[PDB]
Amino acid sequence: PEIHNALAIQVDSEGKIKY
Amino acid sequence: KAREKQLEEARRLAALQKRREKRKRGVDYNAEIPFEKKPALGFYDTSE
Amino acid sequence: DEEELNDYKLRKRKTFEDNIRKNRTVISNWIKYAQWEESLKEIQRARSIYERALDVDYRNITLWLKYAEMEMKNRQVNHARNIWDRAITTLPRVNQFWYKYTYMEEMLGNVAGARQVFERWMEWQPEEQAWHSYINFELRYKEVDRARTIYERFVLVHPDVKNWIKYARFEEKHAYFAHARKVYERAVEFFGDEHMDEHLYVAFAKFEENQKEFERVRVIYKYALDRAQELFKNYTIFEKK
Amino acid sequence: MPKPQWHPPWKLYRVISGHLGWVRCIAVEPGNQWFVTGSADRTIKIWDLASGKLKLSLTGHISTVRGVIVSTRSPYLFSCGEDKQVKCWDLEYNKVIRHYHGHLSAVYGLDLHPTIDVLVTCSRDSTARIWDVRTKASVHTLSGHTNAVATVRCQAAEPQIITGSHDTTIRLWDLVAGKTRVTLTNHKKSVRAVVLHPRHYTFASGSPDNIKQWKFPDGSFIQNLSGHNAIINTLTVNSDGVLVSGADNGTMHLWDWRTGYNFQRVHAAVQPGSLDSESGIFACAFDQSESRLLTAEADKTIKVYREDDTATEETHPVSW
Amino acid sequence: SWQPPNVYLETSMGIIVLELYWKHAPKTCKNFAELARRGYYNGTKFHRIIKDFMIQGGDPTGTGRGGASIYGKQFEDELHPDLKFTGAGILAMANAGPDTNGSQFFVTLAPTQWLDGKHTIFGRVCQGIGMVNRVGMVETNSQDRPVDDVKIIKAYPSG
Amino acid sequence: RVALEKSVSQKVAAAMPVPAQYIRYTPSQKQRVIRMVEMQKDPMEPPRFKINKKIPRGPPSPPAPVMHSPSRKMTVKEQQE
Amino acid sequence: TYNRQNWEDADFPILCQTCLGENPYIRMTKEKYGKECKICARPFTVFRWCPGVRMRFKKTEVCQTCSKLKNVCQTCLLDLEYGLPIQVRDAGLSFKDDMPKSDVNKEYYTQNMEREISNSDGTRPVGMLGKATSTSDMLLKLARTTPYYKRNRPHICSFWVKGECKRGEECPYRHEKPTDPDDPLADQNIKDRYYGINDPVADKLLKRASTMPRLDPPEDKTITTLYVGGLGDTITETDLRNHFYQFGEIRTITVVQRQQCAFIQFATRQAAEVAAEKSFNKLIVNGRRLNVKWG
Ligand SMILES: [Zn+2]
Ligand SMILES: [Zn+2]
Ligand SMILES: [Zn+2]
Repeated sequence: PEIHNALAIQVDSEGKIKY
Repeated sequence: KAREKQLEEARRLAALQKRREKRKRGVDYNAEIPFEKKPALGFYDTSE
Repeated sequence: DEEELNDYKLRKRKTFEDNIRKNRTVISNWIKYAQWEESLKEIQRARSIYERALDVDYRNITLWLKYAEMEMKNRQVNHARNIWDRAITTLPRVNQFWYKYTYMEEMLGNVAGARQVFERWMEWQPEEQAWHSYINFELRYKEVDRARTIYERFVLVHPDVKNWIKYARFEEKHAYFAHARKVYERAVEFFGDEHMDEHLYVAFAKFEENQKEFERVRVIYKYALDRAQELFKNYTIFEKK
Repeated sequence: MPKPQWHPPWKLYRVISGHLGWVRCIAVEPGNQWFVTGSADRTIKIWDLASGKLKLSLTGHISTVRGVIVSTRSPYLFSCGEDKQVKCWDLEYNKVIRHYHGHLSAVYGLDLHPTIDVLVTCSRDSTARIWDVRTKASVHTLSGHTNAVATVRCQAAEPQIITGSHDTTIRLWDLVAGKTRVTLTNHKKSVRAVVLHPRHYTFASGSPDNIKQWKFPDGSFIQNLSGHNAIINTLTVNSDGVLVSGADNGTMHLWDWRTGYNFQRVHAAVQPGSLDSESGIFACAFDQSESRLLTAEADKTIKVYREDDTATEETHPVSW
Repeated sequence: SWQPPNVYLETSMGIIVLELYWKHAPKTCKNFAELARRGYYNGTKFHRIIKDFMIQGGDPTGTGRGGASIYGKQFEDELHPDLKFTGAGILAMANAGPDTNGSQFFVTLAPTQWLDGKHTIFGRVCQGIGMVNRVGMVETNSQDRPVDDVKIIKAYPSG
Repeated sequence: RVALEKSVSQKVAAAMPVPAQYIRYTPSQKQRVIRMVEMQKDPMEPPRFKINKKIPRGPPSPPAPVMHSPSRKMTVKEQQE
Repeated sequence: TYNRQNWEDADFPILCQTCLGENPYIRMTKEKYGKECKICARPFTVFRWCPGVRMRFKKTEVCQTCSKLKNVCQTCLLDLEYGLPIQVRDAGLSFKDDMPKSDVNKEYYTQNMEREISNSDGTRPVGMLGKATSTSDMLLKLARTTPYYKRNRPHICSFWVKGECKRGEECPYRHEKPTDPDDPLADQNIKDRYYGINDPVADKLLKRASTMPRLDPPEDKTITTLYVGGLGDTITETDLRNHFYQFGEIRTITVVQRQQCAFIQFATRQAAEVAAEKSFNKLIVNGRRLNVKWG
């Protein structure tokens, strides 16, 4: 407005990154 | 051992003499990867 | 010379493929083929060889170790991180994978967030050397409240008199005397309260002799009343001092 | 921790001999009139259950018979052996009438579906095969085990096919697609015996490491029955909740199914002229009355155990 | 009326404080505040997820073409020059056609001046632009949605 | 039982020794009508292709994570035992 | 000893619009395991039809797995989205995919990709389509829009070439002179066309596309002011400002109808280069097409 290969990291609740 | 190496050297000499003058349903390992198994991708990598 | 080198490489690859096809389960042929492919500077060919060998038998430690070492010896750091992530998620009980992953991500990687990755190992309740190395790693990263939580989880997960003595020494060396006294009180209340171990009482008496000799004499008298030869030696040391 | 229910102990009361090889498998006729043994004598013997008299002996197998089962809804007797052949015997004429063929190696066991009349066999070529009974057509080839599949179990509820193999893995299969569904890798050694509870929708798996109780259908881990550290070859469960684990060293352990509490250790003796190394339980089965336990011991004997009615709760107290 | 300057949205990716363009679009900001108060944009999965162009969430239909706003049925997209889909952290509505917009919020970290005239911008992402850029960098299927579903846990329209 | 009977009938009909449809095509680049007609198989006619082409076995399913109890390290007295 | 390529038996063939013809009612023939694949050599369901009135009775050549792998037609071996050879599309997008050439490795790779597709949803040209999201670089300039029916023309009568076609006008084959045999365009290996290696049609279209500077611009000595012709009084400065707003900040946007030129300049060199490349005979605003040059 006024300004003008990896994978998807899944995190559930406080669980740091679903592996 | 040495006799097979001498036979291979004689075959290479005959091949160079014929080049200076089928595939038997085989697999050529020097042309490409024989059974290409790609590594699994995850969480990283930007290739090279 | 290029055609002779191509014929030599074709003959070596034909003998390696014939040795693979003769005995599939022998992994030393796979290791020799992968090392010969890496010695000729063919990284993706050796990666395909290692992936085929892991598809043949994924339970071997040395296949993962050699393929991660081949990834780490080159500049493929993210490939090595993917290899270590796969090796951790398939075989969590092998501690050598964890140790080499932490040395790769700590020395070469130099990432503190790998400690969070290390907390994944703390889900698995490992042996006490993992806890000791994590205590020394948190000391090397200059964190003492985090190391206090680490040692509290170590005492809760692996309770031992040597573990409580190491907790007392770590709380004394981190200049928390009230926390050390509370840890010694909790160890006296829980660890060997009725078992009469007579070793955590000696450490509590040594901490009190560092603190105040009247409480050390009271602790030595309580240890002599609760009880061996070491308790009598500690009582004689408290009476002599 | 609840107290386990008191089970009365068991005692040996008859020993039947007459086989000239290792008795590898025992099956019981569903009307409880007779039972049947397969041996390394390449013979299949029908024995009377009550009197113990040898009713019949059938030849025709060329190698060691590894598995024998009796059909509950057909007058058929299915026998698998080390000769890479599965035989369907019509009992109506005591002759082999069907030959299921196609395994590349020795067949280590077989099981019948109780409702569909389809056959499943596990063999040493790392495959299980699912055969239609009437057409003798292998409708599926379950593969995915990397070593020899030691045993197979079958049930009507989902999942239908349970396989335990020598590569420390248990595979819960799907019958209609022929694909695996659940892989359990908790065992450290070869899974040689699996047994299914008749009513609690649970099962147990046997390995030299431990015995593991699980929960159908997801295969979630329930309990770790520890102790009895020998090569367990067989596993059967009573309808009353008694689990019998038989080992290759001859020792037998009896457990409560719920608490996992071992209440009896039975190490029987051997045949009169026999080595101490020839002590080992290859198979064991309860009868239809759930009151006689029949074991196929490695000294070419069938040993039959009965309940000891004279024992009471204070005479044999439950520890802890 | 309801003219909040900035609101907060906590989701699985993180917590983002997004400014609302109530100076140029007061009715759309009031409809967005009423949808955040009623929980219309909270709990709904990301219906539209472009390849690092615009990530749209809060649509109740889930297909990217439906959804209902606080004004009733569909909302007319009245675009203004003060609130344009340009730069990084632009908050707008992923409208498939003209004069048909729901209560869904779309965060764009790239230039979207072609779709800026056909949609009304709700505001700008003052905070949490990196979380929206990390959410929009995930690969999606042909239906502009991946296998995993990401929604909004809580929404606070303060102001 | 129904699915297995379908599989048995398909296997036997494959092993047994020996109408025109209408479909709507959307090319996605308007719609077309296609009359699906199967050509008549010649009964007087041998198989066409060699089917004895052996290739090595493919990759299996991706491996399961390995639960274990923590490993008891054997002593050196156990090693010469 | 129990691995072999499975036979691909499926209906609904994947064809181009051009090879399918123009009639909405097509009479269609299907053989279950009629011929082999021209690339992966597996048997497959062979579809045959006449696309029109005087066409060739075109039939499918490659199997459905290869055509789903490379996203091409089963007969024309050209791309479904654009009607281009796969060498041109691989030069446009990505040429690091490749395929084995030896028959055992080709059969093994095709069996692995077939198992991957059958374990997938069923109709997806792997992750290569994920690399095909970036488009319209230069391939849309030379892509055909009309259905080129002249490749459904029947073959040349070889008896008429020797002047002995006794059928005359009854002969369905073409009674016209063939192409030049000395021309290197006439070689056309099918495996070379599938693998995208030294295809002369692809080389000729790449040479044709390289001679069209539709994205060159840069004719000013470090000056961002570029003139777009063809705008006139139909296109004003509002359309130029709306085009330059996607690039960021524009230094100057103006339109002059005396020379019919739109002067566009940006404060950034990359934004001005993107605005000059977007307006170089590819931009149409307010019914006026603009061609970018120096001004
Ligand atoms: Zn076509
Ligand atoms: Zn093909
Ligand atoms: Zn002619």
